[PDB]
Amino acid sequence: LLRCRLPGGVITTKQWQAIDKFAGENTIYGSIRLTNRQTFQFHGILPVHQMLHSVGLDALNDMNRNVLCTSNPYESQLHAEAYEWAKKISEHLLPTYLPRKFKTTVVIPPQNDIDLHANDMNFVAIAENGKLVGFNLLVGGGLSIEHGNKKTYARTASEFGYLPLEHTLAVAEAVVTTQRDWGNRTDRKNAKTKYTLERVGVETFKAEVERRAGIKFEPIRPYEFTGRGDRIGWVKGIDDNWHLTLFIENGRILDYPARPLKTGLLEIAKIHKGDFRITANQNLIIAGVPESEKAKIEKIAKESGLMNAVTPQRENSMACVSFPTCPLAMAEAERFLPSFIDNIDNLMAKHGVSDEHIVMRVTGCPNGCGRAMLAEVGLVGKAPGRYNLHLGGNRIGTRIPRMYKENITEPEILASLDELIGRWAKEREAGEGFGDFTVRAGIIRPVLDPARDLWD
Ligand code: SRM
Ligand code: SF4
Ligand SMILES: [K+]
Repeated sequence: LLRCRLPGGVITTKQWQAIDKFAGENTIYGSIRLTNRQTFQFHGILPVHQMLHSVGLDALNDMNRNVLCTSNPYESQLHAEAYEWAKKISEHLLPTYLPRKFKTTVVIPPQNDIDLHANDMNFVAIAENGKLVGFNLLVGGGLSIEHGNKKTYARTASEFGYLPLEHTLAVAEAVVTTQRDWGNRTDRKNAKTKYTLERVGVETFKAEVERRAGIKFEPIRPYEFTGRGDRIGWVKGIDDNWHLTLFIENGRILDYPARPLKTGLLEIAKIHKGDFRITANQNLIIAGVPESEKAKIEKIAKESGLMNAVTPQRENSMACVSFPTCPLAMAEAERFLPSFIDNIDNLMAKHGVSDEHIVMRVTGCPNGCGRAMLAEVGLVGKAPGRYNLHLGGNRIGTRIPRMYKENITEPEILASLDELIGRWAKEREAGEGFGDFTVRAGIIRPVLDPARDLWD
């Protein structure tokens, strides 16, 4: 197992060709696994660094994880700046020992594709006249929990305030350091920033941060999110540039019977003029496509089975790696999801909601890599074929879903959803998402204060 440090998910066609070669040539699985933190994973490496190094990549003692960045912003121009700043925060933070691991992101409203609430440090971009002017800082998100341990909990990030662009690295560093010092010294389950903030208090942590930075935060600047999904298909970029976002189930890239997904990608990488971007949804964007080249690029993806139509539901569903490679797995995730979404699609069609979607995620074990804890409907692995069903999150990802049922099987899970999806389909209001309806209809109480009311 090895994972590369790829800030913002941006990788070159040249780098893509090198890892494709390594994937198939020197690993047991021969696949390329796009992760939900905008990077890739090789499984079963039987040198990796010399090849990484040769193409300019490094595989991060260091508790710093991959820094994310909105991959395909509605205002296409803001990306490059947001991206330059994701790459700087990532280099500035490179080695102070952190009690636990730290996750950071650069978010471009109104897209929360990078699921900011699962992260320790979040820089939410504020722009004027197509120009970034600063960042709204959000601190304290974290999803991991322990089955039956009411002292562990998932938490959403808290707003600290606004700060001008010039004070970005000083803040990122003070946050990191106040965590480094204030993180719990005994146990590692209470180390997380979400825990420290709850122990000292958000204002207390905030002041140390201001004190350490040498600044005083400004009031939070207006921002809202409209979704967390990728823009599957083509979108107009900047100038004559076009963007093709390819859906990749579980982000597992491999050639399949009649579906040369991996070869399709190498063939695309050979002709593509710009680079690629790995999304926070385990998909891939072919960036910087001149209008002239669209026919060429699309034909290849069409050929390889990379543009195969799937329902909106499957486009908005995600699962962690889990079995067979994860030694912490309790129940399948990646290998369970396709079949499960088939079963879900059927139920959505049964209720006249086929054109709709529910943010549905499957996490293998309670560590939470599948981000089911920010899902409208989450599945939390407990045992072989057994999961805890959570409900009540929203489309944008600012609400943690309370456990609705515990230790049940797929058939039991399916029956519970058949029932409620039906309810929602006949009783929801105008454009009312699933999680919201389950909170409005009394199906489940909402988690209003994580550290205190998540658990029943
Ligand atoms: C590949 C990926 C999930 C996916 O299907 O895409 C993944 C897979 C694993 N993560 Fe993760 N996590 C991934 C995103 C996440 C996320 C979600 C996110 O960051 O967006 C979380 C949730 C937020 C959080 O951290 O609170 C997450 C929470 C964990 C943790 C629990 C962390 C904690 O604070 O307790 C562990 C276990 C640990 O570190 O003790 C874990 C451990 C693991 C391990 C390495 C298991 C291990 O330690 O042996 C997994 C290996 C499977 C394999 O063989 O490949 N992984 N992990 C992601 C790797 C991301 C990356 O590129 O760096
Ligand atoms: S959630 Fe658990 S099963 Fe899934 S990849 Fe993370 S550690 Fe493994
Ligand atoms: K995906």
